[PDB]
Amino acid sequence: KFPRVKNWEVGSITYDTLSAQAQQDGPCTPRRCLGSLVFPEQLLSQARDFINQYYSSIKRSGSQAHEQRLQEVEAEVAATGTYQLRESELVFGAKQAWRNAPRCVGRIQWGKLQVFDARDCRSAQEMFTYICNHIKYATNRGNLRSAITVFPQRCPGRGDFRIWNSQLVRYAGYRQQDGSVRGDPANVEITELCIQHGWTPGNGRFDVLPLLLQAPDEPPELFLLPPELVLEVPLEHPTLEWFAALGLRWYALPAVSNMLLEIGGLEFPAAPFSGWYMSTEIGTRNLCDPHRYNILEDVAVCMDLDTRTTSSLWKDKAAVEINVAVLHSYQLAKVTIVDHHAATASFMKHLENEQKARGGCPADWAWIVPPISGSLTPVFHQEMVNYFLSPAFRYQPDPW
Amino acid sequence: KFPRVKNWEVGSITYDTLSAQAQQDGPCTPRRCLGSLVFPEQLLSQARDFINQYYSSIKRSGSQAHEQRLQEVEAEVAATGTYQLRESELVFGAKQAWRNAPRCVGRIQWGKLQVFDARDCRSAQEMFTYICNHIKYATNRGNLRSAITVFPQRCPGRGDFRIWNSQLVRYAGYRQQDGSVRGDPANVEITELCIQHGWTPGNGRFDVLPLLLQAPDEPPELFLLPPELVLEVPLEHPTLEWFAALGLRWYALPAVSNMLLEIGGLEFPAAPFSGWYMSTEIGTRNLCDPHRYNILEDVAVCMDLDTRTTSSLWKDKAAVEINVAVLHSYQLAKVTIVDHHAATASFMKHLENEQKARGGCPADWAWIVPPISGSLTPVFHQEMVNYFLSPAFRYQPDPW
Ligand code: HEM
Ligand code: HEM
Ligand SMILES: O=[N+]([O-])c1cccc2c(Br)n[nH]c12
Ligand SMILES: O=[N+]([O-])c1cccc2c(Br)n[nH]c12
Ligand SMILES: O=[N+]([O-])c1cccc2c(Br)n[nH]c12
Ligand SMILES: O=[N+]([O-])c1cccc2c(Br)n[nH]c12
Ligand SMILES: [Zn+2]
Repeated sequence: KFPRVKNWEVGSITYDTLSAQAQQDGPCTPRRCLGSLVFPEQLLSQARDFINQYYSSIKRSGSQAHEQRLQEVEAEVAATGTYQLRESELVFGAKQAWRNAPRCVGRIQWGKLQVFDARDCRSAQEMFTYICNHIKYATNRGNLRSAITVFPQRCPGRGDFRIWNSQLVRYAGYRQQDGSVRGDPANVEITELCIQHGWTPGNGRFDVLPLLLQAPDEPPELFLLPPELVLEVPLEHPTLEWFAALGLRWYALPAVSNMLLEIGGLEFPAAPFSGWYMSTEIGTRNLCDPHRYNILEDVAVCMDLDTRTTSSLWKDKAAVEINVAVLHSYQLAKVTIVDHHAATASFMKHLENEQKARGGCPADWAWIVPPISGSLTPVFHQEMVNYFLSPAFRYQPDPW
Repeated sequence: KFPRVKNWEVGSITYDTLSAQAQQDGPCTPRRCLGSLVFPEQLLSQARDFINQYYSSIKRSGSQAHEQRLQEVEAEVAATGTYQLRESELVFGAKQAWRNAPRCVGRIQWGKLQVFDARDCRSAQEMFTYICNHIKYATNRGNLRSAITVFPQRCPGRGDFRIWNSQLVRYAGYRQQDGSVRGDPANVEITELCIQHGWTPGNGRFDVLPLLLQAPDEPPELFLLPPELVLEVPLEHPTLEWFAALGLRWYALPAVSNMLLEIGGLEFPAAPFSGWYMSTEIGTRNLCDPHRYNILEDVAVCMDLDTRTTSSLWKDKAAVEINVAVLHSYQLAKVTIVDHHAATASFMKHLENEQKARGGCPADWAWIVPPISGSLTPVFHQEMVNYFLSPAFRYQPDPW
């Protein structure tokens, strides 16, 4: 049967015919739903499917060129137990992987992704070079450009390339004596691993961490990111004069570097990607999450709000302002940034496009709906279907 | 094995063993997840499980009385195709149904539920008297008390007892010539059905609709709830003087009446229930949903906010204040009301209790997390498992 997807605001109805064609299986079963949980012959089966997707995307499916490519991949697998992608295929696969990310609300821009082929990378030093170049091209002095740099794939009889850091730009997390944490509590483990590997730690709340680059069958090397590459934005509020004084700030480039890029059976343990930040991710998750900076109560007290009772909605009021500050500070600094209203509205446009294009779109409601003002966005009143498609980006265990 | 549930704020882990006893299947499959979607041999099986549950609750499982009750239910079903519930079982079952509602965030009160057995009702006029006494009891002049009135179960040889209204108290929605709607847009269908059945409509924004009660195999009859029975609250803001002048208001008693009560294979098409309001439902959903009262833009303008650009976060700001107005207003009028922070905090408590009690708890993440400031609440960072347990409340097709 075809899942009926309804929008409860407008009453519109569509059918997801793309979900049937979904390969791998998820954690859900007819018995119980786990959708809220954060976490040889086979290879050939996936590769044949990917090649088909590619030739189908250039309207040449069933061609002699299509068959030649299919037979070529099989032969490679028989003689090596693996195979290699053509540039045009990688570029296509990278874009598809993003297009398929169920939790990403910025997919309307999936086709404009710039793919940098770094499969010829020889070492960590060269890896660091690729990363720096990526950061320069992506940051572009404020006018951000979405991009991904694909490093050499996972090959039999050797270790793979890996970026130990969860993101290319992260803030240190120094575990304090009294039990607290100076800086970002989410970066504690990686911060200590940087220290043990020979990094001289600071003592600020926003210290940019070094990159722990790992090459095949080799221990990770520390690499310091030149401050001139790491563009940052000082936070301030349009009417709250004292806000600037809080010394808060955040980086311009959101770059995930710990996810695995899977294309046609092939695995690329290292392939950092980046686009641009959605305000709420900085103002609501990063700055207000309890297990993170937790600056909510501090700002509320400074705003002179009644923090004694929950009924005053001081938390809600303080959060909104922190988010307004992020948006304000980024526009003033002329760094790309999009509020949750514009992001969700565009995603609704993406659904409509994907419905015409593929007859559906894998989406994860819990992730598409922003962490604040949920029902104020169109995506809240829009039913969604979550499923795994390939090519795709996947989570992977830490290299340590 | 059993599902591993995790809280990302604290880091705690648990295993939902209760899910493994799900008496029915859901919409999700390993291929895809549909969690965000809003919508004789079998009889004996469900009935027996229910009776087993009841005897386990009063620590008399396996006793003679237990074995006799089972033979009795089996005998009645063999002779009539159905069976009669003992008063004590009805009370127990009703509580389990609320206890099993995956979408209810106020289930910590499932134990304190008043049950009105009305299985001896014979007419629409008698159905009306029951409901009025229900309202008078639940409202309790402001200090609301949870309640549920159970009407005659579904019989094989006759129609069902139904309550056409989705709630015992709702505001009329009048379609205007200019395409607009005066009143609650969500109530247009039931509003027109009352008119079609002999009721002369009003012309206000908050007209309390008449009850459309239906007796077995008979056309529905109109019934007007005496004004003195419907406790309403005028909406005003603590500092925004102009808010009160908007003439906004909302009823005190939220009583779902269009759902079916399922107990031991027995169906109760009519069994209205009620508790008290969670501010967000009124302040965010009823008043701010684009397809509802849609007061947001007007409130923002009065707030002297800049609605020309989304980044100003005028939508979020106006929403927070509207929600503050609801809370302030109910407290002023001394009508029971709970904010999303106090509610979510009590739900986490309910989880801990259910873990020790039954070893788990069915929950729908999308419904538990409030429509605003989602991540500011504890339930957001709490993973959940959704499954169907019985006794339970289920959706059913409209009587017309
Ligand atoms: C155009 C700018 C973009 C915006 C505004 C955007 C926004 C978001 C948001 C709000 C989330 C959910 C929260 C989170 O997971 O941290 C997310 C997740 C995700 N996005 Fe996008 N994104 C953008 C570009 C990209 C690009 C270029 C890719 C891939 C090539 C991508 C891949 C993903 C993936 C894989 C996730 C889930 C992994 C994770 O938890 O971090 N995004 N994005
Ligand atoms: C004590 C006060 C209560 C509060 C604060 C509360 C709050 C909520 C909220 C916020 C929802 C989600 C909104 C919605 O689905 O419309 C909900 C849903 C639900 N509640 Fe509760 N609730 C309360 C009492 C009750 C009682 C007394 C029962 C049953 C005896 C109950 C049964 C349900 C059910 C079945 C749902 C799903 C409703 C639906 O289908 O829309 N609730 N509740
Ligand atoms: O903006 N965001 O919230 C966000 C979250 C997670 C990943 C990315 C990327 Br890549 N660009 N922006 C992101
Ligand atoms: O998923 N949805 O389409 C959807 C629409 C309207 C309300 C809700 C709630 Br509450 N959870 N999910 C919803
Ligand atoms: O308080 N609420 O938001 C709410 C929503 C939906 C149903 C009920 C009942 Br029954 N009591 N309170 C409710
Ligand atoms: O923590 N959680 O259980 C959880 C469930 C569903 C979505 C999210 C997001 Br986005 N952050 N945390 C989540
Ligand atoms: Zn599911």
